[PDB]
Amino acid sequence: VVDPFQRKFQSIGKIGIDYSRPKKLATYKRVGYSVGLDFPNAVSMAGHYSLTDCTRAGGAAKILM
Amino acid sequence: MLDAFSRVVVNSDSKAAYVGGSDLQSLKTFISDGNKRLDAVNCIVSNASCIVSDAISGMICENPGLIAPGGNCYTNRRMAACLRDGEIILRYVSYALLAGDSSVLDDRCLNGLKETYIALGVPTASTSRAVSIMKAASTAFIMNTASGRKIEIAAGDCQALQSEAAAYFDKVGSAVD
Amino acid sequence: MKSVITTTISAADAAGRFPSSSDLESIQGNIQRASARLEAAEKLSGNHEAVVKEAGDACFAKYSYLKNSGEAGDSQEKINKCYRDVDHYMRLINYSLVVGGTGPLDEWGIAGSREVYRTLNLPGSAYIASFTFTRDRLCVPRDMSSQAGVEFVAALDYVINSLS
Amino acid sequence: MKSVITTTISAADAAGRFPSSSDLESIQGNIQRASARLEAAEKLSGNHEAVVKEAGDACFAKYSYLKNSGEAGDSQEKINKCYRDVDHYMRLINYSLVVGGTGPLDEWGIAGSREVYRTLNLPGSAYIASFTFTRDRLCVPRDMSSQAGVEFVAALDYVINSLS
Amino acid sequence: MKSVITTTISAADAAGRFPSSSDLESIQGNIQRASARLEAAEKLSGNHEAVVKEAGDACFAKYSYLKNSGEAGDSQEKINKCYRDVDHYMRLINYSLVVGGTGPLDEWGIAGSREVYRTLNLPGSAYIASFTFTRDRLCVPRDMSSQAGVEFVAALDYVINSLS
Amino acid sequence: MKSVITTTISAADAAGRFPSSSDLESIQGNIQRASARLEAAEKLSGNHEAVVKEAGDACFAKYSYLKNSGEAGDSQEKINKCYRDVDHYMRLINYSLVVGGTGPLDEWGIAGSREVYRTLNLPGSAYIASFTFTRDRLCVPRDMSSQAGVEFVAALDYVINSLS
Amino acid sequence: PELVVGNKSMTVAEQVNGVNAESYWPSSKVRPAVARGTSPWMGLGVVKSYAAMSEAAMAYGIEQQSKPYVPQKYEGWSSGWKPKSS
Ligand SMILES: C=CC1=C(C)[C@@H](Cc2[nH]c(/C=C3N=C(/C=C4\NC(=O)[C@H](C)[C@H]4CC)C(C)=C\3CCC(=O)O)c(CCC(=O)O)c2C)NC1=O
Ligand SMILES: C=CC1=C(C)[C@@H](Cc2[nH]c(/C=C3N=C(/C=C4\NC(=O)[C@H](C)[C@H]4CC)C(C)=C\3CCC(=O)O)c(CCC(=O)O)c2C)NC1=O
Ligand SMILES: C=CC1=C(C)[C@@H](Cc2[nH]c(/C=C3N=C(/C=C4\NC(=O)[C@H](C)[C@H]4CC)C(C)=C\3CCC(=O)O)c(CCC(=O)O)c2C)NC1=O
Ligand SMILES: C=CC1=C(C)[C@@H](Cc2[nH]c(/C=C3N=C(/C=C4\NC(=O)[C@H](C)[C@H]4CC)C(C)=C\3CCC(=O)O)c(CCC(=O)O)c2C)NC1=O
Ligand SMILES: C=CC1=C(C)[C@@H](Cc2[nH]c(/C=C3N=C(/C=C4\NC(=O)[C@H](C)[C@H]4CC)C(C)=C\3CCC(=O)O)c(CCC(=O)O)c2C)NC1=O
Ligand SMILES: C=CC1=C(C)[C@@H](Cc2[nH]c(/C=C3N=C(/C=C4\NC(=O)[C@H](C)[C@H]4CC)C(C)=C\3CCC(=O)O)c(CCC(=O)O)c2C)NC1=O
Ligand SMILES: C=CC1=C(C)[C@@H](Cc2[nH]c(/C=C3N=C(/C=C4\NC(=O)[C@H](C)[C@H]4CC)C(C)=C\3CCC(=O)O)c(CCC(=O)O)c2C)NC1=O
Ligand SMILES: C=CC1=C(C)[C@@H](Cc2[nH]c(/C=C3N=C(/C=C4\NC(=O)[C@H](C)[C@H]4CC)C(C)=C\3CCC(=O)O)c(CCC(=O)O)c2C)NC1=O
Ligand SMILES: C=CC1=C(C)[C@@H](Cc2[nH]c(/C=C3N=C(/C=C4\NC(=O)[C@H](C)[C@H]4CC)C(C)=C\3CCC(=O)O)c(CCC(=O)O)c2C)NC1=O
Ligand SMILES: C=CC1=C(C)[C@@H](Cc2[nH]c(/C=C3N=C(/C=C4\NC(=O)[C@H](C)[C@H]4CC)C(C)=C\3CCC(=O)O)c(CCC(=O)O)c2C)NC1=O
Ligand SMILES: C=CC1=C(C)[C@@H](Cc2[nH]c(/C=C3N=C(/C=C4\NC(=O)[C@H](C)[C@H]4CC)C(C)=C\3CCC(=O)O)c(CCC(=O)O)c2C)NC1=O
Ligand SMILES: C=CC1=C(C)[C@@H](Cc2[nH]c(/C=C3N=C(/C=C4\NC(=O)[C@H](C)[C@H]4CC)C(C)=C\3CCC(=O)O)c(CCC(=O)O)c2C)NC1=O
Ligand SMILES: CCC1=C(C)[C@@H](CC2=N/C(=C\c3[nH]c(C[C@@H]4NC(=O)C(C)=C4CC)c(C)c3CCC(=O)O)C(CCC(=O)O)=C2C)NC1=O
Repeated sequence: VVDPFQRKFQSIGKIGIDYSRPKKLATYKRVGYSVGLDFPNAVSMAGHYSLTDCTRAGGAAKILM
Repeated sequence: MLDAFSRVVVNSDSKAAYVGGSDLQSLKTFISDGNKRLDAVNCIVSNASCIVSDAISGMICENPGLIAPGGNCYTNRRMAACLRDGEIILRYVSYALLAGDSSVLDDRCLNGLKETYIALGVPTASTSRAVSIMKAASTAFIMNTASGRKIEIAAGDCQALQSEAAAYFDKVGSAVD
Repeated sequence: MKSVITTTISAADAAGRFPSSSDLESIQGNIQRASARLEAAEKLSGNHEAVVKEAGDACFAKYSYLKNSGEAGDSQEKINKCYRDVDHYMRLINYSLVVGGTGPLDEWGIAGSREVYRTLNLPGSAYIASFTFTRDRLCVPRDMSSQAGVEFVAALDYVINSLS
Repeated sequence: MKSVITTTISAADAAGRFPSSSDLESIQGNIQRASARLEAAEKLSGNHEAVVKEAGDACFAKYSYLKNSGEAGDSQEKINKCYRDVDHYMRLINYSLVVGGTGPLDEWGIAGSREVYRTLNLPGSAYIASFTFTRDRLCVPRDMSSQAGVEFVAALDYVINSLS
Repeated sequence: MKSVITTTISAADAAGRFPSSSDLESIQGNIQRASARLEAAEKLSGNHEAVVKEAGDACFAKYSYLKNSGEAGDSQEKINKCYRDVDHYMRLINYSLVVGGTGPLDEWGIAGSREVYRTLNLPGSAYIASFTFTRDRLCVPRDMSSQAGVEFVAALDYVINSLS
Repeated sequence: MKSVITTTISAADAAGRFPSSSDLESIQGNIQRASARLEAAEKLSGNHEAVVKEAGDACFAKYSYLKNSGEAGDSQEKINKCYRDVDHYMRLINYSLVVGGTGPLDEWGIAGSREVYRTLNLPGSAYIASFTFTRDRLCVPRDMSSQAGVEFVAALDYVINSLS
Repeated sequence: PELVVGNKSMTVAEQVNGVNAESYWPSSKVRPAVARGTSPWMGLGVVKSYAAMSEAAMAYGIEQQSKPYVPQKYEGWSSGWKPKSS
């Protein structure tokens, strides 16, 4: 099986396959899709967004970032 | 979760005073509005499954790329979740019609929906189209002007309440976009 | 079996709290709308047999294919089960009119009806045809009363929206 | 998407164990029965149009009331949706024959079909009439082969037992 | 109804005499060209739906203004009348093709065609477009014998030269 | 979407200033010329179908070579895309008449049209032939009104000057 | 009419049962039933339906089963297909 950390970072799958019981909107906003951003090579892009965060997995905001 | 009453009370709490005259006067117009709101919620509830069916079927028939292979309605399970979501949207709109204030609709369902449909890849314009079809169908049931059902009620003007329900559906459709 | 009383008792019990004035206003509304509901319950207990008979007759008047091959009512026995089922649905509409919520109709009739109906090849559209016939066979001033008539329509509409 | 491979990979993964000789025997059987399944998939991709056309024709041949009033296929458009749906089910039978489990047929066709079908007033017995027509229109030596034909029957039987 | 046998029987009947050897030679030629005619009849009865489909589709492909207002086949019903009329035409080509004389195609289809079309507003040139599409489309060698193809084209040519 | 309102709100917002009397005079002029624009929008929504049909008919009446070889409208389908595109242009002229600026016509129709038209081999001169045909088919007192008619001419001229 | 008709003298039995039944003879229909124009408010007396199927339910069934959509041959589904969009 998958590590307790690793499951937090990974993903949420589709419903009819991965999870029988439907999920709250809260858990899509809070956990979801969690990718860090690489170091900026320009002055314009630095102070707008945080870099890769550790022991925290944001979701659905990181899509927009 | 706040009704009309709780909105008056919380506003008077930020103002730090008692309830007073004019706010209670508007709330007297609410209680006199009363059975029109009751019968309105009865009209939107007792047709609701049929509203969801017609609205989503109309959403697909306007835009046949949803049912095209690769679209977000292309599967039985996607279609089931689609119908389920339309049912939930009409459910919370009916809650907002009983309460008289959209605090229930904002706290339950509208909070975190845009990011959810972004996260799932649901097209937002198609959802706003389905919400708009539920809007026009629902106000057509609320004025008792449906072309397939004309039920007996005693006569009375209900423009204000229809504008209220249209405000809730425009809140949802504006919220997903 | 959900009603006004069980909802506010169940809610105030869930909070662990004594029943405040809000619950008292709820049961106050129950004893306000009570007279309409009991009127419609009395008249339904009056002519239930003609209601079930006309309902099932229109149900086979629409779908004739049931009594044809049939993977449906294909005997006098199964037509007896047909009119028994319409007797049960009207009996539960009567029970839900007396309790005044959708409690006994939901917990006796609607809950897990779908597994039985998809298992025993029973089409739902035939039931829906029956109930829409009864709902169209209502009267505004003639048979019941305006207001209580509306209550009855609501109950029957709930059955239809639970079945479609 | 369930198959032999995903079952033993999923199981050995769930144990956290390397794949032992038992998994190797499972995939050994997959590559044993493979040739039959792919034969039936080839022939189904051969004449699918006539299969779907005869299937829907017998589907309206049994239940004619759909094209009567109808709360069903009541236009040539909705009969085109009919033959589209039978195209989908045969296409998923083709896919389950290629995968060799009931995987894509279950996850694309069967899962949550019941809510759609009870929501949009679509009777299941019409589909079952179509598939039982196709299953009766099989041949023992003529069209496919004995053993692969049995495989095809099994898949279509699964559809029927998932729908009734 | 014109054929070899009706012409010669009507001829010797006009003379008031028994059929001589000349009429016998004529019906002998009828039973010579018979197998080519009936071969064309078998293939026409085989694939008439596709022929009428390509005919009407090419007919509106050449002339789009038929679907314009209100001048012609602008609605679904009128285009249905189009396809059923071309069904009658191929049915009469099959009939005279079996007879071998242009009798039944003349007396059923050709006689009084002109009077009917002008009052109604039916353009004959679009019919000519349909038949000349089917005339050109057919392959002499691939779907039949050379002799039958000739017979078929001859009948269709008669239709065109009788139309406008 | 540019209009009077968005121009003065966007300008006063860009200054960071309250809307002075000048902005109020601008929107005063908008509600002066509004009646004319809405008259022409009502009549455009009246007979748009005849406008688009005569427009495209004159469009192929001028350039016949498109329906010849064609690297253009070479089917009835592509002529349907032709009349669809003229439907879109008239619908955006309607939208710009309701807004009263060239906003939605520019942001939906004109912006990025040139890459699509040079990429998909679509000549602009055929569109220009269609619009100049509609502009020649205008009337001074007859169909709209003098003043509002002028408004319509201006909008259509803008399309032409954006396309050539 | 012999020159026009040719050989198609119809028998009396076919001509009565033909298309022109009501116009061949019009006279001898025996006791035509007439439906009176009652007001719906007053039912006027004692009537028992005496039918297997209820009067209301039967009229409902006849109105539901009324006229089947006629599937035509050329809207028939081909191999492949695309659903048209409004
Ligand atoms: C299902 C897949 C799956 C994985 C791939 C692992 C990945 C993984 N590794 C660790 C955890 C760890 N992984 C390593 C491994 C490393 N030691 C080093 O010197 C190298 C850089 C690296 C090996 C190449 C170490 C040392 C830890 C413990 C780290 C620590 O506690 O400081 C953890 C946190 C939980 C734990 O402590 O075990 C997880 C989720 N776990 C899983 O469930
Ligand atoms: C180019 C250089 C560059 C940086 C130096 C960072 C700096 C930075 N970090 C944050 C923002 C943040 N930075 C972190 C990081 C963490 N907080 C913790 O408590 C953990 C210990 C630590 C991870 C190891 C977090 C969690 C936030 C968001 C909340 C906060 O302010 O702590 C923000 C605000 C915008 C945002 O939310 O992303 C900025 C500008 N961003 C950049 O682009
Ligand atoms: C309490 C309120 C509440 C909601 C409003 C819904 C919102 C919602 N919808 C989905 C999920 C979904 N919602 C839809 C719906 C759509 N299908 C389309 O064609 C349209 C764009 C759209 C209907 C208008 C679909 C198809 C999915 C499944 C998406 C997928 O798995 O690909 C999910 C993820 C969990 C799941 O799979 O069910 C959630 C949280 N759920 C809630 O709990
Ligand atoms: C517990 C649930 C519950 C309900 C659902 C209502 C239902 C209801 N509405 C009315 C009564 C009424 N309801 C309406 C409402 C309408 N006005 C219109 O223009 C629309 C058709 C419709 C709103 C959508 C009107 C106008 C009356 C008064 C009718 C009259 O007196 O002519 C009455 C009669 C008593 C009264 O006058 O208030 C009742 C029982 N009452 C309840 O106790
Ligand atoms: C307990 C609830 C309950 C009801 C709601 C009624 C419903 C009902 N109505 C009728 C029967 C009837 N109902 C009507 C009413 C109608 N006249 C019209 O012009 C309108 C369409 C409509 C009023 C709006 C009429 C006319 C009949 C008699 C029909 C007939 O005999 O032709 C019957 C058959 C028995 C009878 O003849 O009375 C029944 C069960 N009865 C009940 O027991
Ligand atoms: C408490 C409420 C309650 C109900 C509402 C019924 C519902 C119900 N009906 C059936 C069962 C049945 N119900 C019908 C009825 C039908 N015949 C048709 O032609 C029509 C479609 C339809 C009448 C309108 C038939 C025919 C069966 C037997 C089905 C069969 O065995 O094939 C069964 C399975 C057990 C049995 O065989 O009796 C159940 C639970 N039972 C209950 O306990
Ligand atoms: C991946 C698999 C897959 C399927 C199997 C289908 C299943 C399916 N069919 C319909 C929808 C439909 N399916 C039919 C078909 C029927 N017409 C009848 O007369 C018969 C009872 C039946 C054919 C045997 C009809 C008529 C509709 C439209 C129903 C309506 O809008 O009223 C819908 C809703 C979306 C739509 O309108 O297309 C779905 C999900 N779709 C899929 O994605
Ligand atoms: C991919 C799946 C697949 C099927 C399920 C079949 C189904 C099928 N069978 C036939 C057609 C046929 N199928 C059979 C088979 C037989 N008839 C008998 O009486 C015997 C009992 C039985 C052999 C055991 C016969 C004889 C025909 C031709 C005549 C007929 O319709 O019976 C046709 C019409 C086309 C043709 O003539 O070949 C089709 C679509 N075809 C396929 O491609
Ligand atoms: C036995 C042989 C036989 C035929 C061959 C047809 C020929 C025929 N067609 C029509 C009548 C018609 N035929 C057509 C057909 C056309 N629509 C168009 O767009 C095309 C030009 C054309 C198809 C290629 C139409 C549209 C009508 C109805 C014309 C009208 O009412 O305006 C009529 C008049 C009666 C009627 O309305 O049906 C007749 C006799 N009928 C017969 O009995
Ligand atoms: C009863 C009479 C009768 C006919 C006359 C034919 C006419 C005909 N030909 C084709 C179909 C065809 N016909 C041809 C023939 C041609 N190849 C060329 O190079 C030449 C232009 C031309 C021969 C002179 C070809 C190639 C096809 C197949 C076209 C394709 O699939 O691209 C089709 C479509 C069905 C099919 O694919 O077979 C039909 C109806 N069929 C009939 O039933
Ligand atoms: C919102 C406004 C709006 C428009 C105005 C159109 C403009 C437009 N037309 C086409 C596309 C097209 N437009 C035409 C039209 C033409 N056929 C001819 O013979 C004439 C020259 C011309 C009609 C006068 C054709 C034929 C195509 C398809 C071109 C091709 O695929 O070869 C495309 C590419 C996408 C597609 O294929 O549909 C676009 C963006 N689309 C829009 O969204
Ligand atoms: C919204 C934009 C819009 C247009 C651009 C017009 C365009 C237009 N004009 C006509 C139709 C017409 N347009 C005119 C106008 C005149 N013909 C003359 O010879 C005069 C010089 C000129 C007046 C100055 C006339 C007379 C007709 C009818 C006959 C004709 O076609 O000329 C028609 C056919 C429908 C009808 O008869 O009304 C259309 C679509 N209509 C619209 O709705
Ligand atoms: C061909 C693909 C197709 C459809 C499917 C429909 C779907 C559809 N229903 C509408 C709207 C609509 N739908 C209904 C509900 C519906 N009507 C009734 O009288 C009863 C009993 C109903 C359920 C059975 C109502 C009541 C309305 C409002 C209009 C009205 O008064 O009828 C609207 C208008 C939307 C709008 O106003 O923006 C659409 C597009 N349209 C299509 O083009």
